[PDB]
Amino acid sequence: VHLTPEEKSAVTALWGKVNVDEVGGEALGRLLVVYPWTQRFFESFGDLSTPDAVMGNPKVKAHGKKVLGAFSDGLAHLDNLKGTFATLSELHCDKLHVDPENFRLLGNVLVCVLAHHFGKEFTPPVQAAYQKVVAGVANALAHKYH
Amino acid sequence: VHLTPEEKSAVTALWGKVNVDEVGGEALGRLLVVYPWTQRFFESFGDLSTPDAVMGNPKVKAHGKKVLGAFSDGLAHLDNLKGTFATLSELHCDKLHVDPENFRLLGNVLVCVLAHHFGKEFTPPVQAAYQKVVAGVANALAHKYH
Amino acid sequence: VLSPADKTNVKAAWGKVGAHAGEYGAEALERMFLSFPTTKTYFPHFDLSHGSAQVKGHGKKVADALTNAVAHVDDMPNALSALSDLHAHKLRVDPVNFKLLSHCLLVTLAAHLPAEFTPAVHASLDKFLASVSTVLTSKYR
Amino acid sequence: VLSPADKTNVKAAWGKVGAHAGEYGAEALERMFLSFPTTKTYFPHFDLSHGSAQVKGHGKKVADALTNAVAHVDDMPNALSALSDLHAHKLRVDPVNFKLLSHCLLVTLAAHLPAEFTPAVHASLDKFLASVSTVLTSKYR
Ligand code: HEM
Ligand code: HEM
Ligand code: HEM
Ligand code: HEM
Repeated sequence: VHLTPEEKSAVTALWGKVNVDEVGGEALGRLLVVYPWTQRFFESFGDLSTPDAVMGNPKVKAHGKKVLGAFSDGLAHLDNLKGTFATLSELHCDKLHVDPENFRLLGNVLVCVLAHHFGKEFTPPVQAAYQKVVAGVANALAHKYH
Repeated sequence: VHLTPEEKSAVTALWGKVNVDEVGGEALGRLLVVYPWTQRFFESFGDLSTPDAVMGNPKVKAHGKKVLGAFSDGLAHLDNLKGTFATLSELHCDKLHVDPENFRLLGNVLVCVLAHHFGKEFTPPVQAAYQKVVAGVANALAHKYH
Repeated sequence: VLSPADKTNVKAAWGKVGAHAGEYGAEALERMFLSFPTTKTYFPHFDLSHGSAQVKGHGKKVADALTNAVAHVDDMPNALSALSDLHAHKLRVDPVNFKLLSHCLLVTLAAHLPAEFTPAVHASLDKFLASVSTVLTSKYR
Repeated sequence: VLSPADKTNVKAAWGKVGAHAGEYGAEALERMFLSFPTTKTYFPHFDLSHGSAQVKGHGKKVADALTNAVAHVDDMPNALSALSDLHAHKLRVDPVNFKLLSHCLLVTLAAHLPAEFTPAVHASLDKFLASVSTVLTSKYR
């Protein structure tokens, strides 16, 4: 993504303060609750009949953590999101059969999570940068789909 | 856009047969009728109160030609839709204040005009190629918005 | 909301389709798969090659639903309620894809109804397809 | 459709907003302009600088419409018909931007209501804003 240098500096500054363990579990959980059709892909994660069932789900919690990890790494390579996520893009398509639209839903929910978390510190300009990143990521992930 | 050679081949090969005069008028025209809100920008065109008022509107038919002509030229530099559309990008943004989503709507309308007119000759594969094009353009045309 | 003119327009267009509907269903899907590869994510269990009988079959099924939607234009909700449950509770197809097929269905129609695919019809069909889409995704959450 | 729970969640969430809805509307507007610059295309005539009183002002307005939408949750169609006519007929704002403003509102609410911005409340408010958006662009054609 073509992020200003203060965009990448701001994205970066904040990320350092995020607790990946948790944020990821919170982001993925909120996805499943807000857009329940996304649950289609996690039938083996057990109970997701309720918000508490979803948010406290240890599997959701565990999955959430791997996502954010991968996300974290893409952030070390803003200049090469596509190379970064190339293997994950093929997997999601060819093996997981996940519609790329889910990547966009997740990036927005993630933005709501970060906002939820940094409060006043998550300013308009910080958000603007974050949107760009999330979009870079969903596009990077949807790139090898065919 | 990532066009296949048979992709450029077929794009280029169908366009060759296009009468830009009426395909151009018919596409802008249909845009105004199908997505009434787009008219916002052509109040100066007159009476658009009807499908007929619009279709046979010469101010529409003439703008349509210009648009198709410019589109028609981006086909010559597939390899750099952004350089091509750079100035038209800034104009539509800064002067016309046109929302880039309109460009996306036109592209779809355009694919419909082409299918209408070429019929059996506008094959799935051919539509596919064009979808890529209309997308590229939309994108190239929205690229300098700020 | 469909005006009485839209309804006329669509009843008209669709009556023209007649016995090809099925033909046209399968065609629109085909176009979709090739033009919007992402849409294939939902048919991992189908043969998607050109000529696929699975695709032909399903095409009919889709067509038949459109026909039915046409017949009950004034009570689409009721007529389609059951498909709404299915796409909402089982298929769980991201709402975005409805716009894709509607466009593919529209292109198809235009390629087979030179004469009838008028600006006014075009506009009425778009609206009818968007209403069907709206119905099918009304039970998502 | 908003369920009894959605309505509860939203009446409460909005309740909380309270005296800041102006402040919030404005802030969400700033968020939207920065994140989705194409949105500025509808406000050529405005001062879109940080602090603009023109933005603050309009933000109040947007907020008061939402408060009023919340106030008439069981009859949103009628409660906002005036604004639907307006957006549909005079402004002619592309339907896709309603989703962006909504996202920004959510983001502003989340930033400000830590305690209340619960998964369940988030889902409810998301549904509400989507319903508002639906009302507002219902007369586009
Ligand atoms: C922000 C973008 C995303 C990232 C970085 C990401 C990352 C990952 C990673 C690292 C894995 C495990 C790799 C492996 O097992 O080989 C995975 C698996 C998976 N991803 Fe994603 N993912 C993303 C978005 C999504 C979304 C939005 C969905 C659907 C809502 C999804 C559905 C899945 C599924 C279903 C699996 C396998 C889960 C299972 O173990 O059953 N992914 N993803
Ligand atoms: C492929 C997409 C498009 C192309 C290639 C295109 C091209 C052009 C060109 C060449 C001009 C004249 C500017 C000049 O050279 O001085 C123009 C002007 C304009 N365009 Fe577009 N355009 C596109 C889409 C749209 C859409 C979708 C809309 C809104 C519905 C729009 C609204 C306008 C308006 C209002 C003008 C000014 C007309 C006048 O008063 O002279 N354009 N466009
Ligand atoms: C207005 C648009 C649509 C109509 C009329 C429609 C109609 C139908 C019908 C009639 C069925 C078969 C159910 C049965 O046998 O009772 C079906 C199932 C299905 N639909 Fe749709 N659908 C639409 C949109 C979509 C979209 C956009 C997608 C995804 C790209 C989709 C994915 C599916 C799938 C995957 C099935 C399962 C069929 C099978 O597994 O054999 N549908 N739909
Ligand atoms: C939930 C969504 C929305 C609500 C509740 C809303 C509400 C309003 C209200 C209350 C007014 C002013 C009417 C008056 O002065 O009586 C207005 C005007 C306006 N709205 Fe919206 N609106 C929404 C979405 C949008 C979107 C998405 C855009 C474009 C991005 C937009 C652009 C405008 C503009 C340009 C004006 C006129 C500005 C002025 O001259 O002061 N609105 N809207």
